[PDB]
Amino acid sequence: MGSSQPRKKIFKPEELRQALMPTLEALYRQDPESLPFRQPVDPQLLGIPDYFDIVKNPMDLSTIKRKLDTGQYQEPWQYVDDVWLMFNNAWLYNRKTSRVYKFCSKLAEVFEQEIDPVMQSLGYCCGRKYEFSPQTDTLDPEPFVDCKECGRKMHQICVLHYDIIWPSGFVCDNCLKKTGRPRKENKFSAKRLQTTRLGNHLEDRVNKFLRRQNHPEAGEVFVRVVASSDKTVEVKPGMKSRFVDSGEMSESFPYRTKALFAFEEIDGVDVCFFGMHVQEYGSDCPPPNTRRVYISYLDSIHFFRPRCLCTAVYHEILIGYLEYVKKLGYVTGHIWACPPSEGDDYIFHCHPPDQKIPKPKRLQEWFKKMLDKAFAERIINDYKDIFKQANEDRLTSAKELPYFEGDFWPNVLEESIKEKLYATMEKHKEVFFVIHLHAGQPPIVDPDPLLSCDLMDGRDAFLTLARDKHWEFSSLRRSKWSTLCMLVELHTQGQDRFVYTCNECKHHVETRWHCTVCEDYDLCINHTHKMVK
Ligand SMILES: CC(=O)N[C@H](CCCCNC(=O)CSCCNC(=O)CCNC(=O)[C@H](O)C(C)(C)COP(=O)(O)OP(=O)(O)OC[C@H]1O[C@@H](n2cnc3c(N)ncnc32)[C@H](O)[C@@H]1OP(=O)(O)O)C(N)=O
Ligand SMILES: [Zn+2]
Ligand SMILES: [Zn+2]
Ligand SMILES: [Zn+2]
Ligand SMILES: [Zn+2]
Repeated sequence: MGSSQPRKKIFKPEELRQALMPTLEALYRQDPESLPFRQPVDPQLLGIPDYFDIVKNPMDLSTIKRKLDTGQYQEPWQYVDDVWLMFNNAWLYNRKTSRVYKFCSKLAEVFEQEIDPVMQSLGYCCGRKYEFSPQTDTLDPEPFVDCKECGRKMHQICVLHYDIIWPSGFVCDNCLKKTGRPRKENKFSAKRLQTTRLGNHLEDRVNKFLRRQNHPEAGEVFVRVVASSDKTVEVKPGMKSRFVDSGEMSESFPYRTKALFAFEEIDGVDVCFFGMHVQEYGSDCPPPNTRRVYISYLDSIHFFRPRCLCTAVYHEILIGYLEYVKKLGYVTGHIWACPPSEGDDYIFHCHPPDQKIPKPKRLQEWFKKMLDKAFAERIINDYKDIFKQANEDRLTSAKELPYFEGDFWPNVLEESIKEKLYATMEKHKEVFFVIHLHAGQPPIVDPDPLLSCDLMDGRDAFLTLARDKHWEFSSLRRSKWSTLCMLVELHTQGQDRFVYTCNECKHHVETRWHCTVCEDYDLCINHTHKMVK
C-alpha cells in the first residue's frame, strides 16, 4: 500500500519534544494526583491480577516521556493519543468513585487546559480525543480530515469541513493566509433556505424583540419552514365504527403539517436551537377539527446565545405562531404538554447531557407563562384546560373533542374498547390546553406553498438520519457541526426542485433578472429596484 503528499508537515523530534514537553511537565506537577501515573501499573504490588485482562494497552507518564525524549512521536497527535489512552485506562479500570479515578480526572482537567493552545500553535485544532455517545464495548470515534496543502490531521467537527460544500477537499486556515486566499462562503446557510411568510413572521417577531433587550452577544435569528404537506388523520377502528358507520363524523380528517426550525448565528455559523411540528386543520375540515391548530411536538437545545434570553425567544416563537394562524382564519389551538419520555429525543438527535428535561409541572407552567404573555400581548383572548373547557363548552359524546394525529385522546378513546372516560379528562387536565384565538367566516388561505421534504415529514426521519450520521446536539461544537450537515441535507435533498416564475407577467422563465433586496422578485424582460442578471 503506497501513499503520498508532496509537501507534508513533519516535526523534527526536538521541535515536538520542545512543544509538547511543557504539557507532560504540567501533568507531572500534580502531586499527589500524578503519582500513580509516573510509572507503569504493577499488578504485583497492587494485588490486581485481572488488570492486564481489562487494560490491554497500558500507558504512563514515564512511557510518554521516554517516547518523547527519544523522538518516537512524529506527529503531535500520537503524543496526544498516548496520554489520552493513559487516562482512558485509568477511567476504565477504576470505579468512578475511586481515588485514582479522581486523580485521573484532575490530570485530564489540566491536560485539556494545556494541550489546546500548544496543539493550536502547532497548526492543529485542539488536543482532544473525542468519541460519539453510544447506542443500543465499542464507541464510534470523531472524524478527522487531513489538510491538503500541509497534511495536518484535524477534527472534522472542530474545523467544520464538509466535502459536499467544498468538494476540492480541505485546506487549513493558515495554509490559506499563506496563499492570501480567503475562505469560500458556505452557501448552504439557514438564511438561504427557502424563506416563507410564516417563518418570516416568527423571525421578525423575535429579531425585533432581541433588539429590544439587546445583550451584546446575541446574534441573528432565522426561522424557516422546512417542510409542509397535506396529510389526513385516519380514525382508529373501534372509535371509527361507533361513529362513522353512524355517519356522525368522518373516516379521515385532513390537515396540513409543517415542520419549522430556528437557527442562531454563533461564532459566525448557524446553530439550530429549536424545532416544532404543527398540524393545522382548515376551514373545510369536517368538525370537530374545523379551524384548529395543534402543535404535535416541540424540541430545544440550550446553546442559544445568551442562555438568559433562551426562554423568552422560545415563547416569542410560539406566540408568533399563534398570532399568524389567528390572523388568517384559525380560532382554537391546542398544546398537549407532555415531557420527553425515557431517553427519547423529540426532534433533535442527542441532547446535551447537562440539559435538564423538565417534569410535567415545570412544563405546564412554562406553557402557562408563555400563554399569559400572549393574553397580555393582545394576541390570545383566553385559554383554559381541557376539562374546564369540555364542560363549559358542554359536551356529552366522544366525537365532539378534536381528534389529532398521534394525540392522547384518540388512543385512550380507542382502548376504551371493552366498556369512566369523561372523568379521566380532568385527571390529566393541566397537561392538555385549549387556546382561544378569537372572541367573535371567510375561509382560510395559506399563502405559503407546500414544501415536500421527506427528512422533515414527521419527526422520525430526521432523528433516524442523525443517529446514523452521528449529528448529535450534545455540544456547542457538535451542534454547530450537526447544523451544518443538516442544512446541506435540507439544501441538497430538496424533494421539491423549482420551476421558477417571473413576477410582473406570472410567466415561467429560464433566464430572469432577479432583484437583490426583494425576497423573491424576478422579472422576465420581454422597475424600481437594482436588478441583476
Ligand atoms: C408515547 C410517546 O412517546 N408519545 C409522544 C407524544 C408527543 C407529545 C406531544 N407534546 C408535546 O410536544 C409537549 S411540549 C414538548 C416537550 N418536550 C420537551 O420539552 C423537550 C425537552 N425540553 C425542552 O426542549 C425545553 O424544556 C422547552 C420546554 C422547549 C423550553 O425549556 P426552557 O429552556 O425555557 O426551560 P426549562 O427546560 O423548562 O428549564 C429551565 C430551568 O429548569 C431547570 N430544570 C428543568 N427540568 C428540571 C428537572 N427535572 N429538575 C430540576 N431542574 C430542572 C433547568 O436547570 C433550568 O435552570 P436555569 O434556567 O437556572 O439554567 C411522542 N410522539 O414522542
Ligand atoms: Zn479538534
Ligand atoms: Zn494547512
Ligand atoms: Zn415579464
Ligand atoms: Zn426589487
